[PDB]
Amino acid sequence: MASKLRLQLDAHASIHENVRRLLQFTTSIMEANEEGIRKDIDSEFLHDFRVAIRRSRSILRLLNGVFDPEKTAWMLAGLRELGKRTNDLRDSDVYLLRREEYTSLLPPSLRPALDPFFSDLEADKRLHHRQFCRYLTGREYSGFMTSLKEFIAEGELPDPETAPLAAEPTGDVAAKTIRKALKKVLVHGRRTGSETSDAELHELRIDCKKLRYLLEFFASLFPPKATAQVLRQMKTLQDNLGTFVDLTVQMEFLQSRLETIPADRGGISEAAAIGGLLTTLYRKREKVREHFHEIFSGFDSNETGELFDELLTGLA
Amino acid sequence: MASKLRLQLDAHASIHENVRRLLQFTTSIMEANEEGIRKDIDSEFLHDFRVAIRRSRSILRLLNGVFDPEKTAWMLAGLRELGKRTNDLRDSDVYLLRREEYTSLLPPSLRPALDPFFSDLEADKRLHHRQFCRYLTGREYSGFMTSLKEFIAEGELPDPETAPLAAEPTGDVAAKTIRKALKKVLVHGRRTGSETSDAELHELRIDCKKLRYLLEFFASLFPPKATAQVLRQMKTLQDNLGTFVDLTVQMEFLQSRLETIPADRGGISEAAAIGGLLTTLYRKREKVREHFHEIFSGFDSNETGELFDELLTGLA
Amino acid sequence: MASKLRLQLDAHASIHENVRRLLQFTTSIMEANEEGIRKDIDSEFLHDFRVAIRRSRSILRLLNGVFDPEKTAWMLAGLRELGKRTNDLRDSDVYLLRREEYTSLLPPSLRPALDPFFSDLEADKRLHHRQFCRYLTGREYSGFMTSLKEFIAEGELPDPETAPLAAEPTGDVAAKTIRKALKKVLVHGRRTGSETSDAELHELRIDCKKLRYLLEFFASLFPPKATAQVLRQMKTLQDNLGTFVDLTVQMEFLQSRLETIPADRGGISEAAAIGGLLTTLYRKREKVREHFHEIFSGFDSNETGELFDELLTGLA
Amino acid sequence: MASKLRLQLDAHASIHENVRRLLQFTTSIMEANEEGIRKDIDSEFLHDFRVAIRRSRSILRLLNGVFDPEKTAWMLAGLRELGKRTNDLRDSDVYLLRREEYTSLLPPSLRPALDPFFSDLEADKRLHHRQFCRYLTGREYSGFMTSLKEFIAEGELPDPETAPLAAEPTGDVAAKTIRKALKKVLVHGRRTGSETSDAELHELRIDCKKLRYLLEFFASLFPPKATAQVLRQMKTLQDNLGTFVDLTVQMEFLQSRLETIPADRGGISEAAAIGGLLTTLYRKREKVREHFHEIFSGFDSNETGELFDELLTGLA
Repeated sequence: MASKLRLQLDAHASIHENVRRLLQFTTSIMEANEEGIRKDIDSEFLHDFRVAIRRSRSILRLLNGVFDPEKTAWMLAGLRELGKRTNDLRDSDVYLLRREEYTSLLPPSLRPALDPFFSDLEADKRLHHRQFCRYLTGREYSGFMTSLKEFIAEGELPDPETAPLAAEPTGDVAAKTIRKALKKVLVHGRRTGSETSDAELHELRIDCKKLRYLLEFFASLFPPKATAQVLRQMKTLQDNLGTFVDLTVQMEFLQSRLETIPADRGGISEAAAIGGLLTTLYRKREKVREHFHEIFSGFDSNETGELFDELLTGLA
Repeated sequence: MASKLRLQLDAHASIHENVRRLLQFTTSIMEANEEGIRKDIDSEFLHDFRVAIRRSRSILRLLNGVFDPEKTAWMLAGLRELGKRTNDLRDSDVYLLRREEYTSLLPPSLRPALDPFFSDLEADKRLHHRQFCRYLTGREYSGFMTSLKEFIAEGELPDPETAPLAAEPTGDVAAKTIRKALKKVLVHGRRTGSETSDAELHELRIDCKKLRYLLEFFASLFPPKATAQVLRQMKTLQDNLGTFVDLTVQMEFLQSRLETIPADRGGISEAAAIGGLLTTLYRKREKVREHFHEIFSGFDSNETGELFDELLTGLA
Repeated sequence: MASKLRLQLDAHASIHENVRRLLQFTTSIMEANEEGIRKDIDSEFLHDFRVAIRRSRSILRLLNGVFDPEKTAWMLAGLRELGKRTNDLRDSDVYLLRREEYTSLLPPSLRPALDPFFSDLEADKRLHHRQFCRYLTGREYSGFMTSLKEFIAEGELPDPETAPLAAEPTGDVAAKTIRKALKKVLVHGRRTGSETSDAELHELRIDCKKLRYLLEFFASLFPPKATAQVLRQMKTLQDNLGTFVDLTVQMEFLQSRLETIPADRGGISEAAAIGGLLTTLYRKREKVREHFHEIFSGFDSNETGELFDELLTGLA
Repeated sequence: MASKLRLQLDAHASIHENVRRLLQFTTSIMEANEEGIRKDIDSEFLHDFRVAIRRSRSILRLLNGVFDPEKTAWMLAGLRELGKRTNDLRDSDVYLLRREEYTSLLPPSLRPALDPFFSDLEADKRLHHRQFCRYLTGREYSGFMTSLKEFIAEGELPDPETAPLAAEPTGDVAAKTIRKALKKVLVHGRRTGSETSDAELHELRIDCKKLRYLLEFFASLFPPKATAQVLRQMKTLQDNLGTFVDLTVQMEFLQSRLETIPADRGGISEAAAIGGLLTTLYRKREKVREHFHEIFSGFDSNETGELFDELLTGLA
């Protein structure tokens, strides 16, 4: 319930006012999810907490200059540290949720060796849940969140010589940053020759995310159909890049677990099961890679250019 | 924004009161989505409209006896007719959204023959959108929705001899129907021998949906972690059955389009492209079928039984 | 050059005479391949040596009763022992030949862990080659082969009360055993319901091999087109069963290697690579299993019945 | 029985003498297969006939200069025309043999539409068999084969100024052409960047075939183990290129049939079935393409260089 909600923004208000409203929104989502994290109700609470952090940090970087550099660095560092504090707990949840999926991919002879693997994930989950709850109930977290909400409540415009973007009308900044983000997707996707490297796809996934975040933040400035059509136009490409990277992340996680499997007889069976998963995910990922070129060429169309022009029409 | 929202229910109120609150909720979602359907903002509006209808009808059947038989039949028939009125428009949206996905599956030589296919879908979409908007702005729709909201606002309990379930406490009905729905999933899944037929999987998908709908309707009666854990336990199985049936539905749609392709030279190329999609979806669906047995056996576990017992503890 | 060569048989000679000509043929192929085995020229020499053994043993069992029971048991036991003596050497050759195939299936991160695996196979190959060459140059092998060629050169018919089939005309025995072998394929394939178990497919593969061996042994008794058409009719089914079992055998080999991987850190990486291969072969094998029912139903046709009738016409 | 047979060559005889022995061999295989083609016993007879033609033409081009230019052109043109005369008949046989394979790939709903497709192939087969038998029994074929065997029986060395290679010792020509063919595989495979184009793979398949043909022609000049090891080293790469091109050829055949399917209602169903096959073969071919880079890099190794050096040692 964090990526599905939109703000009502005034296109004529300063970008400073509207980014502060964004951060009031995302910090409210953070705090609203603490109780569910603490009570370990469901994995979705930590996920929305993380989504709010990630969108906050990404917009703060895209709109660098709306706030003073010191305050910007401070918000980015505290939010980065907070997100990193959730990584181990988030990993435990995600791979536990994949247990039956992963088990079904393997031969029957290799399925039992995953049981100790998942029991160890459950033990990790309890450890990292306790650790992150002490963090959440701690003064250092309380202090950062209190300072952050106080700062974003400060409506006075910053020094324009150190925060040059702050006083700019929201519509102007939206037009300029969305055009910039679109150009970055198109240029980078066109640069993607035949090699279709891991690095290129990883970057382009982030390029598309930045574009999406901007569209969702500024949605209320545009006719709703126009925003919705641009988001739809991006979806197949984003799904291809997202699955490619997600499979990469899963393979990186499983590879790191191989490095710390016990070097003994029970480890051998677990290693074979983990190798089976790595290999199957690898094969899946190469099929996804095979489709990237067509899907991007279909995105890089005249209709796509026209839809962004129709979106941004009448802005400067 | 219809499948993600939960009601606050009183476990001690009559089931009649709480099912009326369900229907006030689902009808409100219906009406809230009319404007977006009419303005053709995005496909999600019709989807949530349909989800609200489908969950309303399914709960009304699961809880047959909360309302008088004539009123029950009337609500089911009007909601069925309303849903069926959305089918053609919904199909146009869904297969248009699949355009780049479908195009990427085919050899380059067959991709161009899909362009007239999708232009014809777009023409269908405009036709069915105009037709469904005249329906939405019509007196017959207005009249049904007005009568339905008036009926669900009538708080007097019905004749217990013709609506025997109405006066029952909500907690009792929840316990009995969730246990019944769970038993139906387990029995039917165990009956699924090696043949793993289309009919068996289609039925079991509906069995799982009924169970899920009941859990989501009655969620607020239980500790949140307990509800969330039961829903998570079901997810991999539901995803397997859901993909199996969804691929079936897509194949049935593409098969019906083959029957009406023009019997001429341009039709030949389109038919080859449609055959390529049918065949590829078929191959995907058989791999999904291959995983059903393992995924169900993993669902049909002692932990699953224990979680439902913990969910329903203290109820009768 | 053992499975591709046919004998010229006289349909009116006794089956005893013609099975002795078969065994003179297969033993000649055995001896002709010794030099290439000894000089380790290529893997094909041991393969043809094994093919000749396997076809000899299988026909001896199918035509039980052409020879006295003691001589039959003696030939079967000596040929079985000889074949088993080639298994380790044959395995080394086969999996060494699969090295690049296997390496290409794995993620880059798992490919290096196969290098010690294949170096150990090469060491095994040299060991088992030396062992089997001492065997080949030994008196015990020389003695068995000398006794076997002397026995098959003995043209006197055996005691008909202990070898009741020996004096039967070749055409009669061909007709009866080919019809019996065909019925066994059809019955067993029809018994294969939806479970399509490993045991059923393993058996049916052998049923088809026995039928093929009989057709190839008795080929010269029939019009060449008729034999060739029956063999072609069987091919797709035999290829499906053959790949199914071959993948099973490869998985069994890789599973046995997992059991003896060192329980230490270098073993962990090798185990992951072996698990990746096992899993990928497993997935391939389930797709092959998925096609069995259609392929068998296509073999179990009226045309197939008619072709065998045309093959055997005029015989009793 | 044409690609499996080797000549005994004298390394010190002129290349002219030994290429004439090659052509006596390949023409003998051609004539030996006429009867089986005429009686339509099995598809293998036309296949070996074609293999003999293809290897004859390829060696004649690789060793251009062993014969006078006019005689070389004459042999190449007559052999090319003869091979082309077999193409339609060969296609009928090959796709008829694929009937059950192709049928098993398709959804049940599309399988019946292939029956008229294969009945039409059978009708084509009978047509092209009758046509090619009139050709085989004709004076024009008889005359060419008589002239060809007379020419290859002419042992006098040709004019060295117009056939400069003829008098060269066989060992020298073998060393030079095998080294040249190997370099051409390695250079072209290394030039294959990430694009891995259809053209590049098609060419490299032919590069590998030329190398293989030379090794098999000159096999008896080298220690048998050395030849066998070089052929084994090439096998996985040749299998990858061979499957890639074979799938391409099958797709080209099915694409050409789409162009001539009747533009009417029965054609629509057949087109969908053909499109399903095209698409499935396409997907298979892209997976094969995905493995090319690894398989080639494994072939392009130090061991491969060393094995060719050991093969050619002591030659100039």
